[PDB]
Order: sequence, then C-alpha cells, then structure tokens
Amino acid sequence: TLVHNWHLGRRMEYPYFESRPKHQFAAVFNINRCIACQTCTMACKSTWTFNKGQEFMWWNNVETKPYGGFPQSWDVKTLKLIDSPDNIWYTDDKDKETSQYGTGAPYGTYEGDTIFEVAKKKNINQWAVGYIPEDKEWRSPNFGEDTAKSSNQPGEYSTLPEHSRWFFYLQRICNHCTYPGCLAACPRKAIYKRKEDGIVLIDQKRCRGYRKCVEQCPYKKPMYRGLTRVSEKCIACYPRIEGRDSLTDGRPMETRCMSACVGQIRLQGFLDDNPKNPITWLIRHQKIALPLYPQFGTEPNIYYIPPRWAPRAYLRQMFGPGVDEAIEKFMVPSRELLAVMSLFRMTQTIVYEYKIEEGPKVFETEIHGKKFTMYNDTVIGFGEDGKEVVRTTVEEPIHIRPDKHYNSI
Amino acid sequence: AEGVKGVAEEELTPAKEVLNVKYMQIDVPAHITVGALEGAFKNAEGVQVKLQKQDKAFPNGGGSVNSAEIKAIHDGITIYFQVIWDDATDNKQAIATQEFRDGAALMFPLGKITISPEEPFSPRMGDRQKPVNLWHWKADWEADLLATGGIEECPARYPNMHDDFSTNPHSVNYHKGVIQSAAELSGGYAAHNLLSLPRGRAVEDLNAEGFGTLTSQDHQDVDGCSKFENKKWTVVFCRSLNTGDPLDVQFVPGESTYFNMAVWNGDREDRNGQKNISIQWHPLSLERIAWQ
Amino acid sequence: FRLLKPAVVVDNPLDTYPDRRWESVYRDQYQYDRTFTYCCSPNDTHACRIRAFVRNNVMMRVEQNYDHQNYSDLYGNKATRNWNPRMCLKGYTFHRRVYGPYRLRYPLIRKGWKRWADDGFPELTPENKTKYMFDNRGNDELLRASWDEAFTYASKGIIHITKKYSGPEGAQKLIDQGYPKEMVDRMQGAGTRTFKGRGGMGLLGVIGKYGMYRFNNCLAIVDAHNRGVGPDQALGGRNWSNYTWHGDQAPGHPFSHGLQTSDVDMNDVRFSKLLIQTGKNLIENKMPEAHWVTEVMERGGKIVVITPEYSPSAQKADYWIPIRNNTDTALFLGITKILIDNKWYDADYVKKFTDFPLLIRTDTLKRVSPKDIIPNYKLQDISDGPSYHIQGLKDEQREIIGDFVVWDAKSKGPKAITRDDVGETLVKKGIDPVLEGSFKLKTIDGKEIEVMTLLEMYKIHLRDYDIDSVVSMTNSPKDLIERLAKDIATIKPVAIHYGEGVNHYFHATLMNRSYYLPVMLTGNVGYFGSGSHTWAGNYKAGNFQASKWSGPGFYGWVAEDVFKPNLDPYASAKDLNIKGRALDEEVAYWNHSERPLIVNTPKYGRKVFTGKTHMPSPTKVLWFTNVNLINNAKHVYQMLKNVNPNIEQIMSTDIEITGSIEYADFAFPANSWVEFQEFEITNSCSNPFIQIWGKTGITPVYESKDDVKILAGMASKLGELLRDKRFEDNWKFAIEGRASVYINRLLDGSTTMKGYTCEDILNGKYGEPGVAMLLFRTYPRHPFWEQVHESLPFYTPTGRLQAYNDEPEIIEYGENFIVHREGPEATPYLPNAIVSTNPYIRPDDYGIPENAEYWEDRTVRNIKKSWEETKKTKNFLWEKGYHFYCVTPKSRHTVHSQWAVTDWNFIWNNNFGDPYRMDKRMPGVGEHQIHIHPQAARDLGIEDGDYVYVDANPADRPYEGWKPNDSFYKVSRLMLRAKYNPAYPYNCTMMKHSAWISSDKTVQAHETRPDGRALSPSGYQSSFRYGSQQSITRDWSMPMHQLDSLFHKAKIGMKFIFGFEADNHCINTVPKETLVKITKAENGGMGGKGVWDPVKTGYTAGNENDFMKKFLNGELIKVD
Ligand SMILES: Nc1nc2c(c(=O)[nH]1)N[C@@H](/C(S)=C(/S)[C@H](O)COP(=O)(O)OP(=O)(O)OC[C@H]1O[C@@H](n3cnc4c(=O)[nH]c(N)nc43)[C@H](O)[C@@H]1O)C=N2
Ligand SMILES: Nc1nc2c(c(=O)[nH]1)N[C@@H](/C(S)=C(/S)[C@H](O)COP(=O)(O)OP(=O)(O)OC[C@H]1O[C@@H](n3cnc4c(=O)[nH]c(N)nc43)[C@H](O)[C@@H]1O)C=N2
Ligand code: HEM
Ligand code: SF4
Ligand code: SF4
Ligand code: SF4
Ligand code: SF4
Ligand code: F3S
Ligand SMILES: [Ca+2]
Ligand SMILES: [Ca+2]
Ligand SMILES: [Mo]
Repeated sequence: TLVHNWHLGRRMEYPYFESRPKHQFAAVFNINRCIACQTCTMACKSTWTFNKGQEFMWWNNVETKPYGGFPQSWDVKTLKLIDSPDNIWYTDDKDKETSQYGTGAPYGTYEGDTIFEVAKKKNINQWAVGYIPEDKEWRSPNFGEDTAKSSNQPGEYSTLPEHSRWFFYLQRICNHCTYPGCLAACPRKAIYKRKEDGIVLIDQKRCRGYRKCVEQCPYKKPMYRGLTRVSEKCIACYPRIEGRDSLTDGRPMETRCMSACVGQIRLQGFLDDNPKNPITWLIRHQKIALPLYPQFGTEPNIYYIPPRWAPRAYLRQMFGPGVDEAIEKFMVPSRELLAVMSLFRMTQTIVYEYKIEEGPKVFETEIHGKKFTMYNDTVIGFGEDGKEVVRTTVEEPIHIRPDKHYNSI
Repeated sequence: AEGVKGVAEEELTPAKEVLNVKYMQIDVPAHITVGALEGAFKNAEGVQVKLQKQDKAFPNGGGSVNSAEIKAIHDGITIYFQVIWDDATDNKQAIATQEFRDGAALMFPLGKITISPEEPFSPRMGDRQKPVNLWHWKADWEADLLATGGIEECPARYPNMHDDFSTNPHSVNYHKGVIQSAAELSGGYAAHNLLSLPRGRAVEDLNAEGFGTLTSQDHQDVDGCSKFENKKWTVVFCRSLNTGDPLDVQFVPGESTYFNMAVWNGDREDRNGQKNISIQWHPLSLERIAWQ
Repeated sequence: FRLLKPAVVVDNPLDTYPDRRWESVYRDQYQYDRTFTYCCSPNDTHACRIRAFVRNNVMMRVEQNYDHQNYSDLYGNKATRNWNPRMCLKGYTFHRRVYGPYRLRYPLIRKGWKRWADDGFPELTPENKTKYMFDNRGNDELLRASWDEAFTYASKGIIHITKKYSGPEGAQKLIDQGYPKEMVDRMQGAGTRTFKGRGGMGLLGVIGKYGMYRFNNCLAIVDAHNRGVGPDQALGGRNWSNYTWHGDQAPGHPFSHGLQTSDVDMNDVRFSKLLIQTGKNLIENKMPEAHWVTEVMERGGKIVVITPEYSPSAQKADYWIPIRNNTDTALFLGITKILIDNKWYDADYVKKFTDFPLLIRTDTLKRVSPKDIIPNYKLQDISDGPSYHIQGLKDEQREIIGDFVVWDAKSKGPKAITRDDVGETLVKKGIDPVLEGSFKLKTIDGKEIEVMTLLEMYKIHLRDYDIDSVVSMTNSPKDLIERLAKDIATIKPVAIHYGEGVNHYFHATLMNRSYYLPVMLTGNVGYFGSGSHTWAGNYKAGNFQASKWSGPGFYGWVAEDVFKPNLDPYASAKDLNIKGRALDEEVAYWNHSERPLIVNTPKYGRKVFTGKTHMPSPTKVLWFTNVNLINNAKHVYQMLKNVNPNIEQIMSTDIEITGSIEYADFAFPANSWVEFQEFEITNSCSNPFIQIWGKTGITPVYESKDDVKILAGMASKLGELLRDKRFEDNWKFAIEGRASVYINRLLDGSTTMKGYTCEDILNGKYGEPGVAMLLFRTYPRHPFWEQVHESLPFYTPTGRLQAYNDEPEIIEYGENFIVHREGPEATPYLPNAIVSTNPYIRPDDYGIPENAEYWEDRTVRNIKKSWEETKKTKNFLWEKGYHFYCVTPKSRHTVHSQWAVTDWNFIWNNNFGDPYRMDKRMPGVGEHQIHIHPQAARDLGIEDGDYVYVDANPADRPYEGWKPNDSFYKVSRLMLRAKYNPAYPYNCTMMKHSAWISSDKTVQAHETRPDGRALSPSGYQSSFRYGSQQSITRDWSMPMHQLDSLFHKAKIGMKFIFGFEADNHCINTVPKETLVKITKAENGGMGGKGVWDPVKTGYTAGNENDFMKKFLNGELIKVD
C-alpha cells in the first residue's frame, strides 16, 4: 500500500492504508534555547515510569549530539541499516505553495529508501529494518553529555556561522508518527493510532511482549517492562490533553513533559489546516521547525528549530534540507516570529490560535548582515472555543519606585 | 496480503498418522509432576510430529526445532498430552529486554468438524468464523510458580539493582501502599493482563480465529507441568475432558478431532510467528472407556 | 447465552480500534486528590514557588505553578508571564529524597561522644581521643537519641567545653595545643568564642537557619554563667560566614565600587545587546533564569563566552574565546589598552563616576591630597551631602577617607573635589577634570612632587599588555580579542558576567577589578542591560536592609539584645534593642588547619598578614544547619584526619545522612521544605520575589522538628541546666508556635520590606498566596542605577568606580594597579609572579626566594617580573608531572550535595548510570567522573571509561603526613572513571563539584558487600569508590582579602565600615588553584577485563570509526 508522506515529498510503502487523524498532536522545540536541564525528563519519570520494572525507562530524554544518545548510539545504529548512496534529497520541485493539512512536498523529494522500503527490497520478511537494544545499551541515559566534536587542530576556536568545536541538545519523546514503525511491527495490531488527536498507544490489555515495536521503531521509544512482561511507550499524557486535569478547568492541557520545559523551548498543540494556529504556522507556513530524521519514513510530529551554530551538513542529514532557511529566519527574527516565540511556555493550557496586538518599537540594529527591528507587541493565545487563555508582552516593563528604596544594597 | 503467503494445499490436508489417546486409569497426586505421569505415558504410543520454520507470514522465524514427540492418555475425566522436543538451552524467564521464553502450544478446532481441501479449515491458528482453542505453555510461568509472590520480579534478573522507593528498607506504610498500589503500578498489572499477574498457572487457555487474532480467555481451564533435562524439554498438558466454557474444546471418549502443534526457542528469539510450527492438522482419536 | 466473540479482530490500527476501555489505566494513574504549594530553597539562588500534587495524602509529583503574572508589590507594580515556568529537574525529584533511603529519621549521637559525656568529660589527652574515637570518627557508631536526650548531652557539652577554655587556665590549654597567641587573645577570655555556630546560607530560611546566629548571640548568657561577668562584658558564639567560605563573593567588588556584590534581577540581562560571559556557566548553574540569556540571540543581541572549555554556555555564544586558566586579568587589560589607544571610551562618563581623572602622587603612590598641596586646607563639610543622609557616613570616618585632587580643565591647575562631587555635580560646580596629563607640583613643604592622571599611569601600565604578548599569556585568538574589543566599543548596553569559574582562583580579586575596566570606559554601569556582575548562591541577607527611616533590618533577628529582648508580640522593629555580641568569623581559617596567614619571613622574621579585624579563634564546638560543611569542605581528608579530632563537639542539623553526619558527634533531623510546621521567609539575589511558606505540606515522615524549634529546644535546655529564664525569652515566640512575630520584625525594619506583613503576604494580598515583591528602586533591580541617573556617589573611598587602590597593604603587595599575576599553584610559570615592568608597581618580595615551594611562602612572594622573563620561569609542580588543571565547576544535576545521590539524578550526572548496577564496581546507581581530553588520556595509556587516580601535591594532599600504607589513605586517595571530552584543552580536567564523599564505612562496604555498593551500614552512600573531588583541593589565605583599611559598605546597613565584614571583604576560598597528576588505575571493561563497552562500538569521541566519521560529517545524506 503506497501512502503519501509530505516530509519526503513522495509516496511511501506502509502495511496499512493512509488514514490521518482529524488533527495531529505536534510540538515545536527551539533547540537554540535548550539548556539540557532534563526537567522534561523528570516530568515524565515522576509521573509514568517511576515504578518497578521501568527503572531504565526514560520516555523523555535530552541527549547531547552528536556523540550522545539513549539508547547508546541509537541514531548511528539505525542509520547504518539504511545506508545507501541513493539517500539523496532533491529540492528544485519543492512546493512553493503551502499545501493543505497532510499533503504536499515542502522540503523536496527524498529518493532514498525508508526503513519499510529497505525491508521490502531485501525481502527480509519483516515490516521494517531494526534491532532490539540490549539491556546494556539502555544504560547511561546521559551518554555523551556535553561531549563536543573537535577539529583537533591547535588553533581551534568557535565562531558563527558554524562552530569548529560544537555540540547541541536533542530533546526526544515518542514522535507519535503518522506512519509509526511500532504500529506496523506489532502482529497483534495491539498498537493503534487515535484518529481524534493522533496519539499512538500500546494496548496494555492485549500486548503480549512481542518486542517487535521495540525492534522496528527507529527512535527506540517502545520499551519492554520486565515486571509486566509487556512493552510500554510514551502516551502523550492523553488524560491531560483530554482535559482531565482540573487545573486547566476541562480545557486540553499540554502534556506533562512540555509544561515542564524551563528554557521556554517547546510549544505543544495540534497540526491543523489553520494558519492562525501557532503550531501549524511554524511548521508549514514558516518551515522553521523540522522533523527528526525524516529519512526513517515514519513522519515524526515533533519539529525542531535547528541550532544556529552547528555544522549545516550534520543538520541537513538530521532535519532534512529545510535547515538553511529555518536558521536564516531565526537568527534575525521577523516581527511575527519573535511574538510567536514569546508565546512559548507562557501557560499550561493548549493554545489553538494566536493573534497579536501591536506595540511601540523598542530597539533596532543591523545584525548578521541584515536589519533587525523589535517592537513591544502583545501576543495573545486562544483556546478551543476562541476564548483567550494567555497573553504576554515581547519586552519587559520597567518600574521606578520612591527614592527611599535602593538598588545598590 | 503483503505480509502473508497463500494457503498451500499441503497445509489444508490433514496428516495421515493418527494420535490415539489411550484409556488408562491415571493415579496421580495433588501436585502433578512429569515424573508422576511418566509411568502412564510409557504404555501409550506417540506420534512424531515434524516442525518447520514459520515462513508463511510476517514475521518469519523459527527453525531451531525440527521434530516433537506427542503422546496422550485420558481418565474418562481428565485428558493429558505429553510433548517432547530437543533444545540445548533452558530459557526460563523473559524479564530482560533481549531475553525470551521457551514455549510450546497445542491447538484444537472448537466443535466437531472434518477438514479437507473441499471443506478447508486453515491450520494457521484457525481462520475467520472458524475459531480455535489454544493451550500455550510458558517456561517462565513454571519459574513464576516457584517465586515467593507467584511471579518473578526484577531483582531476580538484576540482583545488584537499587531503587529509592522499591528497594528502601525504611519505606513508610502509606507511601509504599500508594506507590505499589495496582493503579500506580499501571500497565498489565493495572489492566489485569495475565502476563503481568501471578496466574498460579503454567499454561494459558486462549482462543484464536486466525493469526494476528490470538485472544486470552477470561476463564482459564488448562494447566500443566514441565521438566528440562540433558538438552531436552518434556511438557505435559492437563485439562478436564469437558469444561463449562463454551469457547473450550470438548473431548468425548470415542470421538475423534484434529490438533496442531508449535514450539518456541527463546535462544533464537522466538515469540509470535517466529514459532517452530507444524504445517498440517493432525488427526486425534479418543478411545472408549473400559466400563467395568 | 448470547453468541460469544471468541477472538478480538483489529482491521487497521491507523484508522480504528475495536476496544479502548483499557485506556483508563493511565487516567487512573494521573489522578490526584489535592494540590499544595511550597518553596524549594536549597541555595539554588532561585527559590522557586512550587505546586505539588498529592494522592491519598502522599506527595506524588510536582509541577510549576505558572504564577509569575500574579506577583506584585505594595505599590501595585506587577511581574510578567515571561518569568514562567522556571524550575529545575532537581525540583521535580525532591519527593524521591523526601521518601528516600538516605533520609534522617531520628536524632543521632555518636557512641564515643556519649561515652565521653558519661565518663565526666575527662581531659582529652591523645589517649582519650583514641579511646573515645575523636581521631577515628568514621569507624564509630551513630546511636539513636530522644530529642530530650540529644539536647541534654549537647547542652552539657556546650557548657563544659565553653567553661573548659574560658579562663586564663583555658587560654594556656589552647597555647599548649599549638594555637597562635593571636587566636587566643581574640577570645578575650571568653570560652564561648570557641563555639562556632553557622547558619548555613540562612536566606534559604531566615528564622530557621539564620536563627543560628541568634543562638550564637544567646551564648553570651552562658559566658556570664561561666566567667561571672556582666552583660556588657559577656560575649557569645562566633557567627560562621557563608558567602566568602564558598568562594562565591567577587573580591574585587569592595575595591572597585565598595558593595558586597554587583548582581541583577536576571530579567534585566535580556535587555543586554552584547553580553559577555567569562567565568560562569549561566546555562547549567542558573537554569530557570537562563532563558533570559538564551533569548538575547533573538532580539538583536550578541553573546560572548570566554572559557577554556567549550561549555554548554558556549553553544549560545556568537563567538567562543578559548583562554588559559587563571589569566583573564591580562585579557581585559589588553582590551582596555585597545579601548584607550583608539579613544573608544566615553570621556564624559569617565570624567565623572570614575577615578581615572583623579591625580596620583609618585612618592607614595597614593592619590594626591589637598592637604599636601593646599596650605591651611580643611576638609569640605559634606554633612549635608548624600554621604551622611543616604549612605550613613560618620565624622570619624570622613576624616580618614579625606578629599582628593583633580586637574580642572577650565582654570588650569589642581582643584580639590569631594566624594559627593561625582557625576553631574561637577558640572554644577566649576570643575571639568582632565583625563590626561602629567603635572609638576610642589608640596606645602616646598618639596616638588610629580603628579599625573591615573589614565596616564594606566597608559604606562598597559605597555606590558600589547596585543601580541597578551595572546602569548592567554593563548586566546588575537582576532577574537580585537573583535571583542571592538564590540564593547560599538554596542550599548554591554554586560560582563562572571562567576566562580574565575572567582575560585587566587587572583580573583585582580580579575574582578579587571572586569570593570572595559565597562567603566564605555559607560555601561548603572544602565539597564549593562554592568559587570558576578553570580553565586543566595547570599543577599542585606535584603533586610537597615537604615534610619527603615530600622534595624536583619540585625533585629540576629543582633537583638540577648539581655534586653522584646517580649511584646506587637512590637515595631524600631522598638527592638539592637546589640549583637556574636563576633563574626570566616570559615576558611578552620579550612586553613585552624591557622591565620602567618609566614616566617626571612626579611622581617615572623610576620602576620591577617588583619586584626579578620582574626579567628580556636574551634572547639561546632554546629551547623542547612550545610554539608564537612562533606563539602575543601581539603576534606586533612580536616577529618588532623583538624577535626581536636574539635571537641561537632553537630549538624540536616534532613539526610550526609557524611558530614558520619564524621560528626550529633545529628538533628529537620523538616524539609514540604514538612514545615511553621512559616519561613526567603528572598533571592537573582529575582525580586519574596516567598513565605509552611504548614501546608505533608506531616513529617519521620521524627523531625522545625529548625526554629531545634534552636529553641537547644536554648531551653541550656536555660534548664543553667536555671535561667532569659534563654526561653530570646526564643519565646518560636517556642509558642508564632514565628510570624519575628518575620514581621524582619519585614518591618527593612528598606525592601517595611509595609509588608507575613500574614498578608501569605494570604494572596499581592497576588499568589505565598509571594510578594521586595521594594528596590527598580523592578529590574540594577546596581548603581540611582548613582548614574541621580549623580550619587559609590561606596568607595573616592565615591567613584576605582581602577586603582592606594591602601598601604595593597601597595606593599604590588597590586595597587590592576595587574595580571600568575597563581601560587595554578600556573606553569613562577607561582604568584607579577607580570609587569611598571616602575610604579613597587612590591615587597619579603626576601622569599623563587625556589620557595611551601604554600605559605608562595602566598606572599610579591616579585615583579616582565612577561618575557616570566615565560622562561618554571612551576616546580608543573615540571614533576602535575601539569593538569583540575576545575571543579557546579553541575546541572545537583545543587552541591543535594540530588548528588538521588537515584534518578544520580543516573544522569555520569556516563555510567545504571539502576541495576550491572558493573558491581560501580559505587551506586551512579559514579562520579572526570573529564579529560582524549589525546591527554592516550598519552598516559588511559582509555575512555577507565578508572584513574587523581593525585595532587604529595606534601599538601590528600592529607599531610599520609603514607601509602595508612588505612585512611585508602579512603583519601581519589579513584574515579575518566571520560573523553575533546571540548577541553589538553592541560585541563574537570570534575563536577559535590558528590557524597568516600568515608571509612563506605570503603569498608565497597570491599565487603557482594554487590560492591559503597553503602555504609548507616545508610550513607558515597558517589566514589575511594576518595573525593576534595582530595586534590586546598585552602589559600589571600593577603588581599584580610585588609584592615578597606573603606567599603556594610552589607546589612546603609553604613560604612573599615576592615573585615563576614560575607563582605574576608577570605574568598579558591578550590581551582590546584594542579593534578593523572595515572591509570583499572580497566574500564566490566570485571576489569578489556575496555569499557561503548568504546568497542567505535562510535565514541576519540575512537571514531570510519562510519561514525561519515556520521559526524553529515555525509549520510546529500541534497542535490
Ligand atoms: N573543590 C570544590 N570545593 C567547593 C566548590 C567547588 O566548586 N569546588 N564550590 C563552593 C561553593 S560556591 C558552594 S555554594 C558550596 O558547595 C555550597 O555549600 P553547601 O554545603 O551549603 O551545599 P548543600 O547543598 O549541601 O547544603 C544543603 C544541605 O542542608 C540539607 N537541607 C536541605 N533542606 C534543608 C532544611 O530545610 N533544613 C536543614 N537543617 N537542612 C536542609 C541538605 O540535605 C544539605 O545537606 C564550596 N567548596
Ligand atoms: N542547577 C544548579 N544551579 C546553581 C548551582 C548548582 O549546583 N546546580 N550552584 C549554586 C551556586 S552556590 C554557585 S556558587 C554557582 O552555580 C557557581 O556556578 P559558576 O558557573 O559561577 O562556577 P563554575 O565552577 O561552574 O565555572 C563556570 C565556568 O568557568 C570555567 N573556568 C574555569 N577556570 C576558568 C578560568 O580560569 N578563566 C575563565 N574565563 N573560565 C574558567 C569553568 O570551566 C566553567 O565553564 C547556584 N547555581
Ligand atoms: C503458518 C502457521 C502460523 C502462523 C503464520 C502464525 C502466526 C502467528 C502470529 C502472527 C502470532 C501473533 C499474533 C497473535 O497473537 O494473534 C502468533 C502467535 C501464537 N501462535 Fe501462531 N501462527 C501459526 C501457527 C500456529 C500453530 C500451529 C500454533 C500451535 C498451537 C500456534 C500457536 C500460537 C501461540 C501460542 C502464539 C502466542 C505466542 C506468544 O504468546 O508468545 N500458531 N502466531
Ligand atoms: S516514534 Fe517510535 S514509538 Fe513513537 S509513534 Fe513513531 S514508531 Fe511509534
Ligand atoms: S508526552 Fe507525556 S508520556 Fe510522553 S514523555 Fe512527555 S510527559 Fe512522558
Ligand atoms: S526542560 Fe526544556 S530546556 Fe530543559 S532539557 Fe528539557 S527541553 Fe531542554
Ligand atoms: S531545585 Fe532550584 S531551580 Fe529547581 S525548583 Fe528548587 S529552587 Fe527552583
Ligand atoms: S510488538 Fe505488539 S505484542 Fe506488545 S511488545 Fe510490541 S505492542
Ligand atoms: Ca531454549
Ligand atoms: Ca476455558
Ligand atoms: Mo556558591
């Protein structure tokens, strides 16, 4: 069954016919702001994987690229199973138009084989290529922390556009893929994708610990629980999204790992066809946030703003060809992006639409070869019904107090 | 149809050698053990079943075991099947992510049928609107029966482990009560999945209407014991001839039905379709009771 | 009877699923009953406001409150939502510590001390010390005590020991033990001055923790009982310092501007447009506020990081400047030279507000004094000026501080100016100083003297800091130095941020002074987004700021008259009798083997470099709360082996068994932040918020009390044994369960908090039901804002930012100018050498040869030497193989000794974390690691993941007099795993600060337990197999930090002082002045066989295979 994947800009081989959700659970991670505090990591741990049998399980992990990973060297291990000289992107016939929800070819066309198509061509008699990480490969969740790549020449120093000595942080959960490898792997069809929000779940009543999801998931999110003799995965905290936490008063709430983000890098919502949704705007209209390893062919739905300082060659191989234009937009933010970026982690309630009330200009200069102007706009976020749920300003106010008070103390 | 081969005629025609269940008053203790039944099965005659890799559907696996001996005896009250195959490794637990269990299973068509290419009933775990009963023996369940809680837990696999809540000798009463409550344990334990609970049993009684459709029964009726010695497994299945569950195979002395077999080797990572299958239904006949 | 569905059929998992009733599994797990709010206050410096979720009265998880929008002050000013969410990973796992296996459960007393107390407190001869196990406290047993029993033994011991060393007979006992006469004379006959009471970083809770300073004050009564003296002649305990002891103060700040610390509310940093970071990891050590810096690259700002390593803060930098360690003074001197050669300075901003226009005399190197050139001169009457009415100057002080001379441009000739005549005050008068010029003058005596501008003197000073030599000193790219030099000159606001990456080296004082030079000239001090700032823990006890209109402030709680306490609940803070009788002391003297800086000079025999104001006293009793003092103490195994056995009573209040308890005599279980049964107040220096919390969490998990009651219970037993009621009077409202009285007495009486009520703040009157905002002049509190915008003087002798210091000790030390100096140990060249040829630097070498290897000799060797001559010198340690720096920065995974052992955080701080502990050699679910450059390890035959020994100067560390066969040497020598990180230079190694140190019992258990876990039978867990990160560290006694004539501002009051102030101009400890030797210890492979498993992959840094190199270069994917 050929299916359309807009990340690859191509039709793809999948066991099941294409059936997209009404809207897709998605999020944007601004890697440039990340600090690797692993606050999101402890958010998921203290909530879902804190008990017996899940001691090695870290559904949310932030890893130091390029050497780091959980499980150890997970990207390189899977990328080797699809290594071919034909894994190439072609950018010329990339859509100029912004295509409708679930369609199009924004980044171009990737003519390399996905994990499903590699399995098909070799006739390996499995739905996808993969491996089961051994229990020793699940050790060291912070493997390669703050380990940089170096040119190893004596006069080495780091400057823009690309740092000679460099490393960045990759924040990973279950991508809740449109065509997940784990769902196709399970022969019992015990993994299913919800049509309401696109959340992928393992049926704990029907799972039999077949480890095929663990085997064929290229992102290694499904993990086998020794105690229960069945596998578990990130549930996208679906009770919080279903509005079952009284803190958001029945409104859909961002997942627990997203709400925890300290360096205000992640915004969680849904991929609509609405261009006024800050999630849909960033991913399809600005193309500033890009999926993690679209080479695999699962259509991940966690999109990243690439680091401004990392080697562009490494970044394209990880996020596709859209990296160059995403960084150009970020380093000198447009007026509307800076206001939308100032919306990240201002509330825990999911915001479905944004709109801006304009304010006075505060600062302007020329930077990175072009002119940047900044205004103190007020960005506003709205809920599922159009009700306002959040509001903040781009620039901080200043208060002056009676002279009986002092600062120099 | 991508991941599955067409059903070949060799699969649809039943085998020719018949497995005869010999009638013999079986005197057994409470705790049934393979040794306790060895004297009985010695007087029965068994069929040598041929085993093959499962190549017919995705996933493909197996090939580690090629043959298995099967014998069967009955009381007029209880039926016992003994299955023997050679395997060099004792895989008795599946707690580590890379480890799998050795297993064996028998399957029976539910209800009374005659199978032929003209009246086909697929041996691939049944087929749609043609249900089947399954008896799945699990080696780890044998080890769970001997654990202090009816199930082996993680320290049995990782004896050096430490957890600040579960391995804390100073845990307050109400803290541990909430944290290790069924709701907070979650997963199979909260969802009452059998693979996560102390079943007090070694064989799972389950049904299927084809492969990819295997379903665990609500009322478990089959039990069994096992023995691994000198690179060989000996497993016997124990079930009453008749049970109150309509989804159970019903045996009648003097009646004949069919059966099929499969074996798993955890050393070669056998789970699901990676099973050492028999490709054909095998005939089964029950002797009449020697009424005094 | 209805037809059964025998099996469940699924068609397309993408489209539809037959049954989803199971999904309640996770919804049942996420369910909670109630929510509550507290404040996490572990010396984070953030004091986050926390919302925890409870299920059936069990604290299950936590989440941010998302409450900053609601924060407001008395005036109605409010905060923004841009402050959200702001929490750390350690905040999320605090409950794992609350219900954890390392928790303190009941009061503890050591067997060999209760034994000593039961035998009548006999004289502690060496025979008695070994018998009662004072020399070996790590192989004794900690026994359970009831609170009354624990209090009674402790109180009896306090009375005995304070009476033991009180008299003249006590003074001679201290001379017989080897203490200097200066330390015994400081006691002044008080035995209680041997009691050292430390409230550890009391701003975390002022009532519960700074109450220790109140306890110390109360001990004056015990002194009255011991010696039979009157209230005025009675002296109590000595308050142990916090800010300086940790090395957190920037020592140059009292010299440059005369204030304790220049820091900002970090929302202000996001106003900066070129932001410079020199000695600080803002990304890993101020994480909840780090978004204020990361977002500067998004609003037209430029970020600069100047570190030897490519740190997590370097990612965010526009350009990273590598530098050699302990050399930043030279870098900013070179940039200052570039700013002055090209006149890229705001002449107007430096004519005002700065000492550069002030003229300097050549005979004495002091600034010229109008008394010296004006006949019959009188000092101007500035009694109506802002130095008396705002800053609180006294006539006796003004007389010493004097007046200074400037050369007016309008009337050619010397002009006399005052401290208050700063900023726009000179334009209102006739003065228009000249920045340049060398003038001939004649004294009143007729003796001609040459006087020239500091800028002229700087112009001649900066000839040794040419762009090429500074690159030879700093190994920094010359293009980046000129790039930063230009950026500082073309951008406004410019801000320089630093921390203990540079403050933990000996010459930090010079470095911090160096950190104002480029910012004084460019006009970037006092304006939003600008300044030169240091970052540290939460030190600002001066938030309870005392003044005339306000009141006693912090003194109301800690310096209330013990013999005249106010027992009226409705007492205004101005109705309190303020008289403290606890003499502040710096902790580092204890860390210095209980000795001041005394060196037996060959030129002037035995000379003491410690000022009288800084003089310590012998430590015989010790008690500390909210600190892991011994575990986190520097040179720890020396402290345990040769220093602490002579401390007769060691006591610790804590919530966990920390290894400081393991080597202590008493342990008192306190309530954690979620089990507070009484209200508590805290503030921060990085945020303007006030958080008050208590009684709203869970009931105490074990037999714990609030710190306020532990202090009161200790005082009550002292009163019960001494038949004195005045003890309970000083803790009356604490005992009665009403600490809000003391909190109100602190709110009222503080410049930032008078008008606030504890009851009102706690109820949501200003927004959140636990938060308000303290009252500075500006919401983004920026230091010196009122000084530049309203033309007010700084807190220096000149009232101006100072690039020069004329105090006599400073000139004798050779540091009157901002000069670059090599470290006494952390340099490849001559230790403590002065790199300059300036004839105006005239230091005294003290006749100490350049061969001197003794640390106290190297401390005071002030030898001037040119840079070209210095490059040919040689550090003795560097040439014997100890040629690796060893930085001990702080980590994102710990707050010092907190969360360093919590399993979840303990798994992530290292490359080796494993909850199942498959490698039994691993100390716990984690082990501490050392970072080393791959080539460096390969040259010593060390592969990534191998165990390595970290050895330092044998003479000094791990402990003096060690021998390879001592049982304690096995405990002291550090053996940790090595980690390849090519982000570091060849000669630089890194260990994160504060894991739980190896003790006797952890080593015994690591070698006895089958699983190999380093877990003491007491429950204490070490993070190392052997040794600690404090095995290669030492205390350095700075002569520059022990001055008696440093006119700076008192931290707590709007007033001035001379000499030492605890946490304000005292010893600033330096753990990074060290070099280490690395040698392979054991193979990293499991069981000691082969190599550590990830190296076999070929996917490791320094061991990349051709495929990984294809990965690292992004060659796996091509576009067009
Ligand atoms: N080689 C080297 N040496 C160095 C440094 C370095 O970088 N390298 N750095 C310095 C510096 S800057 C610092 S800030 C110190 O490590 C911090 O000192 P501290 O002992 O207070 O940390 P800590 O986190 O342990 O203080 C908290 C302790 O109190 C416990 N606690 C936590 N909450 C409470 C409470 O509510 N009440 C009470 N009574 N105790 C509580 C806590 O468990 C810990 O023991 C110092 N030396
Ligand atoms: N989450 C969390 N937050 C916290 C703490 C925590 O433990 N956890 N600690 C507290 C406290 S009490 C403190 S004092 C601060 O975090 C200290 O952090 P800081 O970054 O300034 O020291 P650090 O030792 O890390 O040094 C910073 C960088 O300077 C490098 N360095 C070291 N030597 C030099 C040198 O000679 N020159 C230069 N230019 N840089 C040098 C150092 O490697 C580090 O990158 C409050 N914040
Ligand atoms: C060509 C023949 C067969 C194929 C392609 C096949 C395929 C599969 C598949 C896809 C599954 C997992 C999906 C599910 O559980 O519904 C499975 C599981 C299973 N089958 Fe079949 N099957 C075949 C024959 C058999 C036979 C002859 C038996 C013997 C009774 C059998 C017994 C079982 C058992 C016990 C399991 C569960 C395995 C476990 O829980 O670890 N199957 N098989
Ligand atoms: S990331 Fe892995 S587990 Fe998550 S949906 Fe995709 S394939 Fe499934
Ligand atoms: S989305 Fe929810 S379940 Fe998944 S990692 Fe984040 S917090 Fe955990
Ligand atoms: S909380 Fe946010 S900034 Fe911190 S590690 Fe996670 S994603 Fe990165
Ligand atoms: S640990 Fe520090 S940053 Fe984290 S919540 Fe507590 S106070 Fe805030
Ligand atoms: S393959 Fe299926 S049976 Fe469970 S372990 Fe994975 S969801
Ligand atoms: Ca086997
Ligand atoms: Ca049944
Ligand atoms: Mo600190």
